[PDB]
Amino acid sequence: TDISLNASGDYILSASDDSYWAFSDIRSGKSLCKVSVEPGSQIAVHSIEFHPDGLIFGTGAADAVVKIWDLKNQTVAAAFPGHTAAVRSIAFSENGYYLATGSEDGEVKLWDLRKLKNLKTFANEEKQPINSLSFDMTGTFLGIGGQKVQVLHVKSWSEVVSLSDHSGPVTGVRFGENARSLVTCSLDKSLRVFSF
Amino acid sequence: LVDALPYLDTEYNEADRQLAMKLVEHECKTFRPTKNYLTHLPVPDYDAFLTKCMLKEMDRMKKKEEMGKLDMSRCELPAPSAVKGVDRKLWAKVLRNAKAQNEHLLMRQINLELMDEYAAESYLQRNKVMEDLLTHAEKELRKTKEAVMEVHANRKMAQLKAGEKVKQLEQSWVSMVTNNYRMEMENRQIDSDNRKQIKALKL
Amino acid sequence: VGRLQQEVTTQETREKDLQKMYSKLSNKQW
Amino acid sequence: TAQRFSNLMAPTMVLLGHEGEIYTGAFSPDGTCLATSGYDQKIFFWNVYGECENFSTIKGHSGAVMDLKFTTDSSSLVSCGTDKSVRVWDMETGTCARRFRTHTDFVNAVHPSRRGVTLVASASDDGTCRVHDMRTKEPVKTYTNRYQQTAVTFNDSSDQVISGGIDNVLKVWDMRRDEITYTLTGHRDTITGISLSPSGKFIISNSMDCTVRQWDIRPFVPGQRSVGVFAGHNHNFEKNLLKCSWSPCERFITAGSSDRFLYVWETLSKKIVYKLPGHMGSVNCTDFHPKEPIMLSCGSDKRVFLGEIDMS
Amino acid sequence: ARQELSHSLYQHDAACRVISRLSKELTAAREALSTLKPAILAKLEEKSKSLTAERKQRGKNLPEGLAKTEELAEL
Amino acid sequence: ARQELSHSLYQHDAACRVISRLSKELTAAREALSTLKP
Repeated sequence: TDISLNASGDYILSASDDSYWAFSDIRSGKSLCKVSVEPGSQIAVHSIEFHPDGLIFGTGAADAVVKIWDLKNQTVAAAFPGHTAAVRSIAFSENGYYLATGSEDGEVKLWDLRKLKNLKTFANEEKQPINSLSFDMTGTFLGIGGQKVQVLHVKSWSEVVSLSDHSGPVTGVRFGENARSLVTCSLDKSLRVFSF
Repeated sequence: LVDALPYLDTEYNEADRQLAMKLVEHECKTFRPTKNYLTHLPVPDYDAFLTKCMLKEMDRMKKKEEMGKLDMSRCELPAPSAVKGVDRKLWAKVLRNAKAQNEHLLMRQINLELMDEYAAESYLQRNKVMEDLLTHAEKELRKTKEAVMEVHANRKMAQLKAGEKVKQLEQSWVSMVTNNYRMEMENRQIDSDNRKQIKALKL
Repeated sequence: VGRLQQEVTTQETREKDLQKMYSKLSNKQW
Repeated sequence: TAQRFSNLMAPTMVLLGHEGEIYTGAFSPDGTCLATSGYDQKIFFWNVYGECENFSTIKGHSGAVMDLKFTTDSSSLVSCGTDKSVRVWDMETGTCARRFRTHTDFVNAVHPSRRGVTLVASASDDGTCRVHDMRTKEPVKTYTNRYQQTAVTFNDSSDQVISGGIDNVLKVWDMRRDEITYTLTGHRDTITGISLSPSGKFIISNSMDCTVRQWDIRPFVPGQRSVGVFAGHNHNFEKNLLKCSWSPCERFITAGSSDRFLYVWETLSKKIVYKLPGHMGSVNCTDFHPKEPIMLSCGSDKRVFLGEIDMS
Repeated sequence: ARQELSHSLYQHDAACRVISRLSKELTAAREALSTLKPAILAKLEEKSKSLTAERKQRGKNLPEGLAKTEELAEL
Repeated sequence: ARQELSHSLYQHDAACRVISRLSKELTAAREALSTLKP
């Protein structure tokens, strides 16, 4: 279901629908550690990330799990859930004092990486599915969407623009340099790029 | 899924409580209240219905300042001194106060005299109404206590009735696991037949 | 209660299978 | 108003028309009817529901019908008697399909095989168990025991014949070996009836020692096969072959009693759950309705009692 | 009351994390009975022992060339 | 809020009773295995 890269570049971090996570060396192919998050059930882990300080990163899983991992001990270290439903994406900022999360139960929220508390919320009338999230290059903007696309300026926390040029749900999101471009794939059978 | 049945799971000790919460502590040490748990409740508008006036009054006590008080020195009414008697208005303001207090005292006397006729009756009547509220409230208190107790009864009568089935099925399950495993060893040992069948086939 | 009844019933059907074997086996030892 | 437990027309029904001691009674496995017989030689059929009208009455035995069982598909009734004969009665025709004229003395008990080919185990005062196959005049098996045999059943797989009698010990005959593979020893006096649990794991066996003993008849048992002992009922000087039967859920057991009371025991606790009055003589045979909580009891008093019980 | 309600639900939801792990671990233990037949991480901690606290030393400001709120409105 | 707090406190209390009970059962099942495989 998901994969993430160690900031040194040599090592691959991974998660799956089987309730397990696994971590391996890319440069030699050797697996280095693996654990069941909770064995005894096939449960959807559906995100994983690495955080470039070295640690204090986590996984999202089916029953609104958002567990940061005490990687030496194969147990949780911290958490940032904000949902009843599963969480499709997790992103840290460069300095790890902002994080954002969202889910298809209809809200997106900004997170105190430093103190394990809520800071700010994005909310909407329709509670539409949100399929992906991305900071900009810096963490001052955040694209939000699924059935439709919007972008927020996080430094002011205000909505800026609404985008409806897609004819179907979006499946993955990225931003370019200086927030000056946005890159998207969709169930409309095209890949579309937004910029100004 | 929480499935505790406290009238059947009676073994739960304070030492278990300390151990159980220590486990959740080692978890909640690693899992924190980041979610908005209150999305099922509205956010309170603490300033509902309030006027522009009442807002500033809330903000006074919110900042912890004392309320204003009426000055009551008008009943004592000090005479002016020699250096303020030149102000004619400041003398009239004393006399006009002394006239005002004369009527307050007159109305006070009329109130007190009427109060002497009827306070004893009206206070007695007030208590007789207040007594009724207390007994009727104690009636409601007693009635609701029994209803809470009845719910404990219906819980124990359910949990104990289920507790027998749990105890039978548990005792049945453990007895078959040991018996079935025993049979698995027997069916291995009876495959000594494969030994004798070979030796009898060579003969 | 529902889970225990499945656990019991799993052993109930396991027991019948093991004893159909044991009769078949002991009737071949004979 | 009061609680009800069945489609019976009343919580207790009294069925009248027999002319002699009712030795035997059984429900149809489909639950629609019940058949009863005894010293009056006629076999009476009764519906379980509505008026319980005596919709049919088979005749043909020249002797008392000592025991009477339905085949599992309910298409035939097996019956046996003091005319040295086992008979199989076709239900749709009401007619003697087969007459196993080969016993040499009174036939005390009969039990049809539960599944597969229909076989009829029978036990007799000639001392022999016999297994009769519908397709042959000659019996498949003759197991001569030395002393008169009063009760018989197959095991559930229909490949062991279990019998008891004057020697008090139950024999278990293994039909591929033609040997007694083991015996169940413990009754102090002659056995009067044997009945096989729905699952086939256990049998009960009633005896003139006034106990019912439950035995584990499974192929492997890790130790003693005696599971437990029930008591409360009584056998009088009439020495009737008081039967016994299983509840279709196995939680409960019954046995006939000479003390007029219809006894029910709980299988797990061995406590008496019912000791219903109402008969005026030996309750010779007792059975449970296969789908609904109804009790049959057949008396020496020529009365059949049907009634609800709370099978909690 | 809204502080305490959040904490109890949190403490309730935190306990459900423990129930979930042990219940499946009990289930796997009983399943055995029911069928019984006869190092860079440390350097990651080291790097975490600066970068989770160090990076103010270089991230002193947001970039000047980053899009303003009025500019991204033309996406 | 006080009603919801009351309900949350008992649900949390029941959850801690499960954590006790499942820990008792988990050790008992592990002792049953060590009674049969060794």
